[PDB]
Amino acid sequence: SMGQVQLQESGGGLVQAGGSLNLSCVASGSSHFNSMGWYRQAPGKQRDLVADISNDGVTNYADSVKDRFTISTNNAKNAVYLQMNNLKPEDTAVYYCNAVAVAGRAFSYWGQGTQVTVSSAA
Amino acid sequence: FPRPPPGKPPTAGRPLRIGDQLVLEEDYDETYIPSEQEILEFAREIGIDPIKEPELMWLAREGIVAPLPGEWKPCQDITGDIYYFNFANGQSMWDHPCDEHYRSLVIQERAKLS
Repeated sequence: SMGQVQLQESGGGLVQAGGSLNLSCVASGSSHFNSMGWYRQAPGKQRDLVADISNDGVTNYADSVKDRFTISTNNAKNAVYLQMNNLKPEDTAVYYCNAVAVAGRAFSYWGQGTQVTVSSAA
Repeated sequence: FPRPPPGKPPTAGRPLRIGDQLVLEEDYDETYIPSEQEILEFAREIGIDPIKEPELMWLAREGIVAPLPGEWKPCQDITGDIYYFNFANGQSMWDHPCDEHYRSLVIQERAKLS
């Protein structure tokens, strides 16, 4: 191809504590990725893994999001998704999608980032 | 026991998890091909001017997908950064361990073509 693969994110927004949100990311082209993951970063903090998924469905979750977040892919649409239930204000961050392909060198691609804002409840 | 290099970076198929680190394994069922834009960027990273020295571009095409020698493996830290770990001696670096070699090949080939 001529242009690099681009990860287009969507689904960030505003929610009250306890509400639900959904993230989506679609990769341009028809590339096959070894790994796809979601990372998040609050200002002044390190970017941290939220959840990643291998090409055959094996998932890893951060301890703080297990049983609340769920990652899935539709490789036919070159898409990865993140379901987020019971959101807490500490989940507020810019969320980034990552896709990694390997051909000797590892090729790592990143989405533009979308912000999830969880306010306090009541 | 893979760990990323100190500090921040300077801007089968399934991965294998060791600790919180991810060892990225090659998938033999497909062949990833990087875009031309990436090949040009890699060309400039190893000293090629693609506009002025197109005759050197074949070295960027070979070097960009160069297999990792020995027991080097690409890894991913908990922040998502890519690094390379030598499972033979525990050495870690941010760059592809063949990039320096291809920088030197670019230099030799440039002189070979005057």
